[PDB]
Amino acid sequence: CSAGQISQTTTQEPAVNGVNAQAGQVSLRNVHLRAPQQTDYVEPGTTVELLFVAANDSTEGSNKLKSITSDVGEVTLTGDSTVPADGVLIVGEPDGQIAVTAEVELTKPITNGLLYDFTFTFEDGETTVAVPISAGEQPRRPVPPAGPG
Amino acid sequence: QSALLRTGKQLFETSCVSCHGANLQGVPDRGPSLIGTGEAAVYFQVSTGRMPAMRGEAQAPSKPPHFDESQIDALGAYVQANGGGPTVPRDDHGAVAQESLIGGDVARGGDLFRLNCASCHNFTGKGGALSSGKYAPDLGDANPAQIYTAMLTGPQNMPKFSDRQLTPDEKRDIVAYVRESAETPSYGGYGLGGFGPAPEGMAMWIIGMVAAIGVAMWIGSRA
Amino acid sequence: MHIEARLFEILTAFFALAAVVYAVLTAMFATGGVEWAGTTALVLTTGLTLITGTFFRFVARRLDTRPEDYEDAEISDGAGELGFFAPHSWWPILISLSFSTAAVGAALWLPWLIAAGVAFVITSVCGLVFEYYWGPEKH
Amino acid sequence: MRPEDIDAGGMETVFPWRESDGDGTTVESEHKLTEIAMGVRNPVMLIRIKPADMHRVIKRKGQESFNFGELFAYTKVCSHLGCPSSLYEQQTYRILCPCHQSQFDALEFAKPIFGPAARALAQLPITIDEDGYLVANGDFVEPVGPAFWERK
Amino acid sequence: WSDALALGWPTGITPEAKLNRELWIGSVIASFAVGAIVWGLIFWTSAFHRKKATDTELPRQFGYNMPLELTLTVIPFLIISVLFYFTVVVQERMMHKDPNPEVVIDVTAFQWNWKFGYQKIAFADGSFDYDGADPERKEAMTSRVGPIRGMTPEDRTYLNFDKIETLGTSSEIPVLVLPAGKRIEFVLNSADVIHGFWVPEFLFKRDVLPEPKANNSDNVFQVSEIQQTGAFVGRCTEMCGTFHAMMNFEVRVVEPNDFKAYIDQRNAGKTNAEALAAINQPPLAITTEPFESRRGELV
Amino acid sequence: ETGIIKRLPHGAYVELHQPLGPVDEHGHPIPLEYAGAPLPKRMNKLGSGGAPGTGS
Amino acid sequence: ALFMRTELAMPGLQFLSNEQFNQLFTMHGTVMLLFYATPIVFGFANLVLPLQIGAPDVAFPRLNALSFWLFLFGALIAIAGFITPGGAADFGWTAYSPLTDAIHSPGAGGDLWIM
Amino acid sequence: VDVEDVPSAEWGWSHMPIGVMHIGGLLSAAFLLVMMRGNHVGHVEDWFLIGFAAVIVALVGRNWWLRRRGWIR
Ligand SMILES: CCCCCCCCCCCCCCCC(=O)OC[C@H]1O[C@H](O[C@@H]2[C@H](O)[C@@H](O)[C@H](O)[C@@H](O[C@H]3O[C@H](CO)[C@@H](O)[C@H](O)[C@@H]3O)[C@@H]2OP(=O)(O)OC[C@@H](COC(=O)CCCCCCCC[C@H](C)CCCCCCCC)OC(=O)CCCCCCCCCCCCCCC)[C@@H](O)[C@@H](O)[C@@H]1O
Ligand SMILES: CCCCCCCCCCCCCCCC(=O)OC[C@H]1O[C@H](O[C@@H]2[C@H](O)[C@@H](O)[C@H](O)[C@@H](O[C@H]3O[C@H](CO)[C@@H](O)[C@H](O)[C@@H]3O)[C@@H]2OP(=O)(O)OC[C@@H](COC(=O)CCCCCCCC[C@H](C)CCCCCCCC)OC(=O)CCCCCCCCCCCCCCC)[C@@H](O)[C@@H](O)[C@@H]1O
Ligand SMILES: CC(C)=CCC/C(C)=C/CC/C(C)=C/CC/C(C)=C/CC/C(C)=C\CC/C(C)=C/CC/C(C)=C/CC/C(C)=C/CC/C(C)=C/CC1=C(C)C(=O)c2ccccc2C1=O
Ligand SMILES: CCCCCCCCCCCCCCCC(=O)O[C@H](COC(=O)CCCCCCC[C@@H](C)CCCCCCCCC)COP(=O)(O)O[C@H]1[C@H](O)[C@H](O)[C@@H](O)[C@@H](O)[C@@H]1O
Ligand code: HEC
Ligand code: HEC
Ligand SMILES: CCCCCCCCCCCCC
Ligand code: FES
Ligand SMILES: [Ca+2]
Ligand SMILES: [Cu+2]
Ligand SMILES: [Cu+2]
Repeated sequence: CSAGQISQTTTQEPAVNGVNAQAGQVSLRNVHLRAPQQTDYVEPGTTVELLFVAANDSTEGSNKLKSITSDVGEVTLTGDSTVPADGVLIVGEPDGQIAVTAEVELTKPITNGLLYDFTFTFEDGETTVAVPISAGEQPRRPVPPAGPG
Repeated sequence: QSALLRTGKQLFETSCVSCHGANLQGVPDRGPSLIGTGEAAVYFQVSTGRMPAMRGEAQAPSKPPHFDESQIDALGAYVQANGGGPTVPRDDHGAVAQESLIGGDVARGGDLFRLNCASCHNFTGKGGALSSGKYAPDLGDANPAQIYTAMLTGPQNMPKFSDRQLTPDEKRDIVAYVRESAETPSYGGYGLGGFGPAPEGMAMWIIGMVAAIGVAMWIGSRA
Repeated sequence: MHIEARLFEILTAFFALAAVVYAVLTAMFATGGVEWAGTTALVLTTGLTLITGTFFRFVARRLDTRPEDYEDAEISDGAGELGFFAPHSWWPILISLSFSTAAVGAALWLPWLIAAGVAFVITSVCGLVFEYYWGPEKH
Repeated sequence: MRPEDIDAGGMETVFPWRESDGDGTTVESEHKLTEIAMGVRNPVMLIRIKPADMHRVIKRKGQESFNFGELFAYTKVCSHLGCPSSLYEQQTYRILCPCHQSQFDALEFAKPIFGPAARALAQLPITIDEDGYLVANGDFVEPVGPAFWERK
Repeated sequence: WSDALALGWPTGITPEAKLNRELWIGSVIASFAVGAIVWGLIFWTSAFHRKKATDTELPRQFGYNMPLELTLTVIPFLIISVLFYFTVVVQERMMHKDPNPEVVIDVTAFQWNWKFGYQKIAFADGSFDYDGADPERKEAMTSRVGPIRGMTPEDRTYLNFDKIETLGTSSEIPVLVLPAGKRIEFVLNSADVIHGFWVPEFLFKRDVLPEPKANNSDNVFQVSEIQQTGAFVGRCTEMCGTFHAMMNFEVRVVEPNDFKAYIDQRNAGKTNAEALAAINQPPLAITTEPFESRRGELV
Repeated sequence: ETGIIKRLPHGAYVELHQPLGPVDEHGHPIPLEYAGAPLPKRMNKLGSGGAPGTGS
Repeated sequence: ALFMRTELAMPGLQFLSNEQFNQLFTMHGTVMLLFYATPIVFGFANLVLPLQIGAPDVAFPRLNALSFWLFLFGALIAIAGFITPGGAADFGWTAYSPLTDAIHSPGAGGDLWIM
Repeated sequence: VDVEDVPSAEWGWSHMPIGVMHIGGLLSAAFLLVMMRGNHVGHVEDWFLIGFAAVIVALVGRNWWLRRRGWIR
């Protein structure tokens, strides 16, 4: 009864902090913001990093990434944003990765825990994602020792 | 290493693509994206034999591994190159760490295990049932690295414990408790499985009461 | 009971010929040489019919004609006691429940259930074997 | 605790702590922390929903702003008979109670979907302070734990 | 008509297939003749030997006709001896292997897709040579005492790796591209369990085994040539698990010059679909399409 | 029921019975009345097996 | 078999998954061959063979009863794979190797089928 | 009961009135149907409850009809 069409294993999502998204014919995997934090917010004027992997569902043609916009700031794409015939485009170097990059210049503050909308535009497909912030493989920040009360 | 990366891709292509995709993006209703799951996820899933999966049901079981240690490293390196993620701890010689993962504070490990782990795995990692066909398994066969990466990656329905939620020293204390509660002998006789009242009540009825009634039959008469 | 022995001897002749032919034909012009599984199976099928046929043939040359071996025997030739045939027993179903307990234990790999099932099997088989031999209770 | 200390798909047990409770070095602090640990309506499950699953969240009336983004906080005390209902399945988003097998839907305000439980688990409103530490944003809006004749 | 008597057998696209189809049609006619005789004998006695209203005595109580008994064991023996002779002839022709095939294909089956590699091309007229083996990757599988003759069961060295490979995907049917008029050799290996290589228009299939040599399987077969261009479905024919019904492939047969152009495109880094579009072929499989990955209509 | 089957001269098969009470002139037992007590059903439980022979 | 045939009436998977269908042919073949036909041979033999040879009984009456009860409980053990979450054996009644090994058929249905 | 039906009828309690069993069956079926009210979101168990209730009602009805028509006593 557990092996029918509605199966518990097969609809399971990746146990990662980034988000999946369908941009027309592009699969956006592990989309997340890298933004090390110190207080309740990361303030406007900080430059944070937007990371993802774009996978070409089609295997016949090629594709290219344009115009990532958001209402947290402006996104600069550096490098060759074309995703090949049946290949990937790694944008940013994630936490444990031992050069397309997406730089976000912030205009309003962001905080770890909330989701933020980003609009990806390919030459065939364009969608909004609601991206989280992921501290990656960074260690736990020290907490000041509490006194006796 | 480029050789390790091409061996991992070559192994991946005839074992994992049908469910995970040629670009590790996932095949819908068949298997999830592997981008950012990391080498640690590959190590846990392949070294315990859960991957490659064979069908969809409530829960994919552990089973004999389909790959050896170097092939597991190759697959983990290939997955790590696509999205990064957590890695499996290593020792000085670059081997997967086993003994150095045993923490020094087993009392803290036991307290942490009872808070975080025993709800699903039982007082002494004997396993427990989950909702509908699922179950937290018996912990007595996992090696230290498997325990560590199981906490690190959150497999199937097991919660994910980040290195910020449970620091590496806390994880090492937990693995010390898990390993020592698996290797300690029973003190009061045969351990009866470690589940408590249900097998103890089974032992009373099938051993103690059967003996007592048989002795009564021997002493008494019929008719 | 010469026909009973003859049946198994005829089967034995065919099985022995088939085993020899198969081993020789697979050793020559068959990839890998002798096909060991089928050759072994044919040789020991031959052995099975040989054991039973030799037992029947030894029994036949001992006892002279039975009324069921005699072409014009009379029904009254077979008068007398035949033997013991158990009138009833609930021990067979207990034996099968015990063996099924041990089998479920082996399927799910529960060693305690396997132990319990083996103990049940031994107790049930003792119950069957002793059923018509227990004496009266003694007081 | 900080919101980035928990990954998506993680769950942590949290307790109500005040600055004045201290670190347990003094005798009085130790007694206060023992009272925190032993309070039967104290433990709370903090879960982090996967961002891809946030469109499936159904809010309870009066509790629409109790979550801090993708962080949700429910009482760890089961509403049936008070056991710690803490078997948290991250993919099904199901909270399983080990005692009598009640199951609560974490995406639908911890509403019971199986077992002897008829009532949802109480939600704790949460937020962060100026330093970025997770704090409670008020009290539970309903009594916590097993029911009784006098309730609601 | 040969189609009605073939009973759904495809016409065939190789000489071996045509010979097998002739054997099929002849054997079907023989079996239909025997069946018509026996069915007619059944219908005759059922129609004309039923108990009448005016018979009081029991029929003649015959139970033995020895010459007829002997005569009815010789005739079926003769028919099966004729059939055995022609069977042996055709299987000898179908399993025949030439020392110089003109295309050698590596077929790798796995759960649950196909990989086709081009091991070697040697056209008979000297117009095309290509050496595709990649032995710098077979050695990477060596796993090593070992449970089986010093090896762990993860050894995988028996598998073949080539420079030009078409890999099947759950979203792309693998298309194997072959030249018409040329002797093709297929070398079959499985990555895990037993699969089945069946192209119905070949009128032939073989099982695809893990470690065939240790199992005494001959994993190599040839077709002397493929006699027409086109597209032909292939299916897995050994139960291999969940997606046994959903791991099909296609054989695209093109003219030899187009095959040379396709191979040049693949050597130039093109994928299978774009290299097929470069020779004016449909880029995707046309006899079959990928199965929806949704588990069914209730999902 | 003793479990012993016997073939009569005309070919009938009969099982030998051990009566628990008096019998007829034909030899069939007189039917006994149930008295709320158990009834023997094995001839060995009535002593038919004897004893092995005294010794260690 | 009726379930399998209904699913095969149309292209596409209308109500069964692949896994359930594979279990269905495996267990249909197993039940029809080993739980219906093979024991019904001995059902017919028990019905009439002692009568046909003019015997009062079979040679071993309690062994005969044991054979029947072993049939019944073995068949129930194999069919009980269907009450597990994964389900019954799904590797065919012929159970080809290595599809049946612990790597490729991990469920408890296959082991229950074997025993 | 007669001793032809229950041989030890004069040694113990041997008769349960048929109305008790008919009513108990109907109430057990109704109880199976009322467990469709609950918190569970699946319907596989609803079909199992409906099927068991239907079998129980059919058995009670067959017994009642055959007693009314005199075919069983
Ligand atoms: C009047 C008399 C009353 C007295 C009765 C006394 C009898 C009991 C024996 C006496 C005790 C000895 C003295 C000191 C104790 C001792 O020296 O003890 C050593 C250790 O022993 C166990 O260690 C196993 C390994 O040695 C460890 O290596 C391993 O780690 C450990 O693993 C556990 O822990 C891990 C965490 O790391 C988990 O990973 C893992 O899963 C597991 O939990 C192991 O334990 P476990 O598997 O429990 O037992 C397995 C037992 C095997 O079963 C048992 O014998 C249990 C038997 C009792 C249970 C009774 C159940 C009854 C069931 C019902 C009848 C149900 C059926 C009814 C319904 C039917 C339905 C039909 C209608 O081993 C074997 O011998 C297997 C081989 C053969 C077994 C035979 C032994 C004796 C009996 C044989 C019977 C005849 C034939 C032979 C059988 C094959 C654990 O306890 C340890 O603490 C303990 O330290
Ligand atoms: C045999 C004897 C009788 C006659 C011969 C044969 C009769 C049997 C025929 C039954 C055919 C059933 C379908 C087979 C295929 C199958 O395998 O299933 C399909 C799918 O189904 C579920 O999807 C539903 C949809 O398809 C999805 O679109 C949808 O999304 C999903 O939604 C759920 O889940 C979501 C989250 O995911 C939530 O959002 C959402 O709210 C919801 O919860 C659905 O699920 P849901 O409704 O839960 O269950 C329902 C499924 C689930 O299968 C089932 O039939 C359940 C099994 C029923 C078993 C019947 C027991 C019979 C009783 C006993 C005989 C009594 C004892 C007597 C014995 C001897 C007596 C002698 C003394 O269909 C049905 O019931 C079909 C309806 C009819 C069933 C037949 C009842 C007959 C009995 C009545 C008459 C009494 C008898 C007469 C007496 C005289 C999921 O599981 C999927 O994976 C799965 O793929
Ligand atoms: C209300 C409720 C719980 C319902 C579920 C009931 C249910 C479906 C239970 C059966 C589970 C099974 C056996 C699953 C597989 C499917 C299957 C084979 C079913 C039966 C098929 C069948 C009827 C035909 C075959 C013939 C037959 C009757 C089979 C025998 C079945 C047997 C003997 C199984 C045991 C049944 C059972 C539930 C027993 C419980 C045993 C208990 C409570 C023991 C506790 C216990 C445990 C659990 C230990 O871990 C342990 C470790 C070390 C030492 C001791 C013990 C120990 O005793
Ligand atoms: C002590 C025995 C008492 C016997 C009394 C007789 C009463 C029998 C009633 C029969 C039970 C029917 C109720 C089951 C209704 C129900 O809720 O259960 C279903 C699961 O159906 C099943 O398997 C049916 C199993 C029925 C088995 C038959 C019962 C007889 C057993 C007990 C024999 C034992 C013999 C004794 C052994 C030892 C002693 C010897 C006698 C689905 O649940 P779930 O699991 O959530 O499935 C999800 C998907 O739905 C969803 O798509 C998605 O795929 C997932 O979410 C999936 O999880
Ligand atoms: C289909 C039958 C699969 C095959 C073949 C392989 N995987 Fe898989 N995998 C599959 C599912 C349905 C799931 C999700 C639920 C689960 O059982 O865990 C997975 C999961 C993984 C993971 C964990 C991902 C996470 O979120 O961290 C990994 C690392 C993984 N799979 C890897 C993997 C590899 C390396 C495989 C080839 C050996 C492989 N999988 C095969 C489905 C299927
Ligand atoms: C319930 C929600 C769980 C909690 C809390 C913990 N675990 Fe778990 N664990 C759970 C499941 C369902 C599974 C199986 C997942 C799979 O993909 O098959 C696991 C697995 C493990 C393992 C692997 C065991 C192996 O088979 O050897 C280990 C070592 C493990 N779990 C340990 C562990 C620890 C230390 C936990 C506390 C932090 C813990 N788990 C929590 C379910 C649940
Ligand atoms: C498209 C033509 C189909 C011809 C079918 C031939 C009929 C086969 C005979 C059936 C066998 C009768 C027993
Ligand atoms: S205490 Fe939670 S279900 Fe009973
Ligand atoms: Ca269909
Ligand atoms: Cu296949
Ligand atoms: Cu197949």
